[PDB]
Amino acid sequence: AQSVPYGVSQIKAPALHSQGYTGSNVKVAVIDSGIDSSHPDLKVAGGASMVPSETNPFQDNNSHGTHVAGTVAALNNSIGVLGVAPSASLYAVKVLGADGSGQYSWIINGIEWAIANNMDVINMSLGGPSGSAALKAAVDKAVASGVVVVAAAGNEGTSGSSSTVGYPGKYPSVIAVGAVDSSNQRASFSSVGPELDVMAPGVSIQSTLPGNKYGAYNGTSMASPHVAGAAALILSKHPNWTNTQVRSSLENTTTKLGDSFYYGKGLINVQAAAQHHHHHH
Amino acid sequence: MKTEWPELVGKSVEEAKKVILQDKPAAQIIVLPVGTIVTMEYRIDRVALFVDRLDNIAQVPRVG
Ligand SMILES: [Ca+2]
Ligand code: NA
Repeated sequence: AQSVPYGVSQIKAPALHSQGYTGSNVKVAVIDSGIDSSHPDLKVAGGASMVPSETNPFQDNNSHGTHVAGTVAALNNSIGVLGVAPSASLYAVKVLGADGSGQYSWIINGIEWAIANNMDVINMSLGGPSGSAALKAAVDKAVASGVVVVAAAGNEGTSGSSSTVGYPGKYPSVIAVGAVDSSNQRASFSSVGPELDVMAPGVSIQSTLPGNKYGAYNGTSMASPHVAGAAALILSKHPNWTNTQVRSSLENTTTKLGDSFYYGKGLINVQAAAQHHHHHH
Repeated sequence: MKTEWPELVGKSVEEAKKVILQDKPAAQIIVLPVGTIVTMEYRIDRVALFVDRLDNIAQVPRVG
């Protein structure tokens, strides 16, 4: 029997599934450590590796990209978990090696690959404390090209009145996602600041792991793919909506939580996002 | 319970590992280059150490 992880229910993805919309024909690049394409609860459509010493994007020697992928798009069937957008066309864009780290040029090469291959959505459950002009230019170009770009806000927690959102989440063109738990409380590690845009579940998130396994991970890495998967549901229902419109629909229909410094606009609600008329609940 | 080591910035990676393992003997330590991009999962058992090209600590070590 399949299980629906609590976070998929919490963002109201089942409301879209019951309307008949599951992300079909929407191309989502998971820019990450690869995706284990042998997992029976995932279908990987394509991909490419930018990691010079690990040339196979369908081998995930870390586990992180495979977990992120399952939150986006674990298959709707009688096993494992269910993804937010279980019919999405899932692309493994490997830019991190086994050790969980990548050079800026590798991430940029992956973003460029995604643009060149007409991805509709990019998820980047990744980050660092400094930006670069070339990194900003790559995400800006992806957004200018029509791609919805979503990233983890970072796991730096609070630091007085200072922003702790990392890059590329901190760039205006990228939707920075923080983490809440099942009670809608901000996770203590979730980064904070005026760049924090929306929140999604990021505590004890069950998803796919390599070698046909499942497990619960924590992090803004886990929150980000709920929003990338939500973008794919929205596009499957409104295939002509632009990235601008998808982004506004998610921002404009959140459930407001606390102060925006800590919570951004609040918890995404994909049921409300995918209606024509938007307001907060 | 100590979860950040700002006093280790500028020390060798060797001294950092020794100190962190005194405070948190079960720590899973990984050494990575500073100025890279990394996964954004949160692991209470992990301490990443970010080093410069001379193998000195270049960012405050913390749990996560
Ligand atoms: Ca399934
Ligand atoms: Na941003």
